[PDB]
Amino acid sequence: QVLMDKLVELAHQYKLKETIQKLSNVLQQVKIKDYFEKLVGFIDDAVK
Repeated sequence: QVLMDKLVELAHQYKLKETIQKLSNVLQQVKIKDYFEKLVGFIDDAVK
């Protein structure tokens, strides 16, 4: 019981959820639509 409780406390000390959330927040701020437009332009150039 003590082992499990201390493991739970240690895991919650790091708070992996906060790190994942921060990474997700930064991920959205990149200009993704520019990349999508560039891909569309490449395929359009190929078709043309």
